[PDB]
Amino acid sequence: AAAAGKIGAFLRKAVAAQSYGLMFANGKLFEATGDALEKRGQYGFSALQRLDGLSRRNLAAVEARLGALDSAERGLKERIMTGAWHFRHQSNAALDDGKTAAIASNHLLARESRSSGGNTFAGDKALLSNHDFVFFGVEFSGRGKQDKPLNHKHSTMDFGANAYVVPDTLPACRHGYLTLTDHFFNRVPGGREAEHQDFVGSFPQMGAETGRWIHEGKYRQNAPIFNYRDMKAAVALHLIEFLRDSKDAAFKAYVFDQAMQSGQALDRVLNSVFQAEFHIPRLMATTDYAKHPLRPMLLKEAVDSVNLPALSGLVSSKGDAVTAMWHAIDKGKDAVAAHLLGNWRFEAGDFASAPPGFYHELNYALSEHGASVYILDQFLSRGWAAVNAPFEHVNSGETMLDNAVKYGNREMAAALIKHGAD
Amino acid sequence: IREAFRVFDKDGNGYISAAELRHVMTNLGEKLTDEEVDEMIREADIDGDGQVNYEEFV
Amino acid sequence: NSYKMDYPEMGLCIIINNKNFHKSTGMTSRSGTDVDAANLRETFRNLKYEVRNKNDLTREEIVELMRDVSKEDHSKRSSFVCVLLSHGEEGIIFGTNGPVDLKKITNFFRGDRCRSLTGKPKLFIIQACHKIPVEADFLYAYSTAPGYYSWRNSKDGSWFIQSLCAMLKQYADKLEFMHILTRVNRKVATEFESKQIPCIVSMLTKELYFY
Amino acid sequence: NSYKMDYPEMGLCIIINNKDVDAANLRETFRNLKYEVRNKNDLTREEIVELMRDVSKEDHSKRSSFVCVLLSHPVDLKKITNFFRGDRCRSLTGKPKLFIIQAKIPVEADFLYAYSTAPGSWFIQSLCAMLKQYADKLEFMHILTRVNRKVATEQIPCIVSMLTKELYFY
Ligand SMILES: NC(=O)c1cccnc1
Repeated sequence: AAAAGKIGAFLRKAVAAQSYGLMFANGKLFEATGDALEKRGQYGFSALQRLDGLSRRNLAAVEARLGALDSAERGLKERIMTGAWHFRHQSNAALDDGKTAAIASNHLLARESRSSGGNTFAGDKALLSNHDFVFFGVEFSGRGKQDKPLNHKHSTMDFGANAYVVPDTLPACRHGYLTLTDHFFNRVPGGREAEHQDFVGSFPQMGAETGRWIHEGKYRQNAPIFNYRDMKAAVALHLIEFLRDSKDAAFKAYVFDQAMQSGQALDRVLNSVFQAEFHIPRLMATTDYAKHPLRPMLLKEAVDSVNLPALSGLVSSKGDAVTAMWHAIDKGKDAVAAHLLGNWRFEAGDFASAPPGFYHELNYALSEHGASVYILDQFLSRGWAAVNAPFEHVNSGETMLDNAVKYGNREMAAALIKHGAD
Repeated sequence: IREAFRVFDKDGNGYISAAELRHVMTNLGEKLTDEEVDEMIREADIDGDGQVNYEEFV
Repeated sequence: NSYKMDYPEMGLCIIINNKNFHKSTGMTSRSGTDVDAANLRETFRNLKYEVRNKNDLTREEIVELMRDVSKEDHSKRSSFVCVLLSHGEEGIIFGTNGPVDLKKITNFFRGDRCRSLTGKPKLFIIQACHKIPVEADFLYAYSTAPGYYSWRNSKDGSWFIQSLCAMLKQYADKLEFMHILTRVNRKVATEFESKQIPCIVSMLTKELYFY
Repeated sequence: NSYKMDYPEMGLCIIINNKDVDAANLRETFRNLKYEVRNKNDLTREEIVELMRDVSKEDHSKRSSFVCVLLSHPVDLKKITNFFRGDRCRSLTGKPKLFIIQAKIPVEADFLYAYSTAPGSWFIQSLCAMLKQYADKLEFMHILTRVNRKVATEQIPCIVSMLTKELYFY
């Protein structure tokens, strides 16, 4: 009997519970608000019941506070609610794998299985503790994946240069909550710092009101979270709330000119009024997706987010190999260094000056706080750096062993005193 | 609730219950991805995946 | 009445940076201060100065570094500039390991404890993101703010000590320091709108011209 | 680059003597600058705070600046600055708030202090003479630096300037 669904759909819940356990156990905001759970290592379905209740209350509150609507502002709740949604990812790494996309979260990418990459500004680990979620930007166009997305940037930052568009129909989106703004930066961008300035410049009065208007102001730094069932109604129910506080020609003549064309007249409206996000649990495994090249890569992004297939094409000559190696030195990317050394033969002549854009000499770059032991040892073995030579510009007088002792790297201090005299 | 108990007909009688068979059955029969099933089995923790012991889970 | 800064060489410059704080304090780290240090390096080296970077020092290192420059012979140079990039509160500056009082940094430059700089401009530029002492030609430019927004990218450090470099790039050959500082304080709180503003304590008895 | 002083009036001028010839000199050396001098005497240090609260609520939309001289000798300056944050005083926002004081600082967008030493008074007499000689040539910061030179030659007065543009008196 093909009853493997009864275990797959249960283990998916089991996995998602452990990822809502972190967010509902840690986090300043949920403890302050009263929506926090305990630390128990292995959580249960309570981490799903709490999300369901939170979504129910966060939708019912705005529904009750909002008026009973009318014949005009209830059809919008069917043009929007019964639509087609697709999620964008935009990351610079190498994720296609030919015919299988697998995107993991920070808490899985760093759970003793350390694959190089990462993009997070300090602050997320304490306030929310949602660093176990594969974030996704939402697209309301509704058309097929194989057409290049009309959006290119999130709230302000263009994360990657390689769109990974997926359809809503995946079974992994069942337990993915949605929030109308960035969960930490709960701030709708103003009418001037928004993408597609042509549409927003067409409607002048809209920009004055689509600015920084926060949500769930009972504690300032909240943002409502809606589960899969309650994520499509709450977008229209908040569009209505914004519209019945607006006096503009867009309040009629475009928001009801989008009815017969739900593409660039619905997406350009919703992604300008809001900046939504989708938060899938630990991993997103799929066989159907769309890898759309939006923008050509850069050496900084190819080295930061380690992507050998892209790096081997970006690097064309030794004049770029030296730059790639300098990028790898000041980040600790051992794999990139190994690739470059295996595909190039260097010489100590070109490592005697920092290329324009770098702020440290070689002996200080190899010995700073974030430097890697593998690259240091390899450079010492090739003899491209003197183990006993003092710094001239920064910290003059000191030596590499002094840096290794200051910061406490025992594996580096031993490698220095062993490979030299000091 | 009893369905969660009794779908595990291919039982190891309160034991690991053939973790390799669990790895390979989800691969062949419902068309998942290995990067997802190896995560599910990792979330199944250690050997001794009792059909009733594992799902004292509510 | 100008200052007559035309000595053989134009003073000394000291830049101190703290970016990777020691874990014994609790502060995680400071993001993107190396670009600030390099910008100050280039800007002040453009003014015929002798900059000396010192990255990630401790209290006992900072105090001894300041003391061993106090006993130098600044007789042939017309001024002295000291810049302190670190973390701290209203009137305390933090090393990697702990806090050192700003009062005990300028003690070695009080004039009664050093004769090399008698009535000489001892500029201080603190960017610690106010119980200040008083003596002779001391000028403190103090600021405490990470910025207004755009955290993402730490685009060129912080507003204060990039606007300072911007004004010293062009204005520093026709205006005097009090005017440059006012224009810096104007660019800040202007490209800062939707909140903290720098303060300028100045005990100078003359007009500071960098040419 | 320069604060506008072409408004109907060139601000107020309030002199307080919390305890003689120095304030008397201040009278004319600020009246000749086309000011509205409001002299005072010894007070208890709560009614003075209420008075600055009163002058905080006034149509300063026609004034060009604001001056507050404090010839003192047990009260908090924060309880005086609190009424002048500019957020409530909408008619003074973007305009100078001079606080010449003779006996910790509150940081705010557009203030300026003139702390001095208690030992007429040399500071006040030097300020009046300097403002009489050079008022139409130099801006205020240079005036105060020359005052510093005079005081230190014949403790040094501090200058806590949070100004955003230049001052001038013509
Ligand atoms: N994974 C991302 O870079 C991303 C995209 C959109 C929103 N949040 C994160």
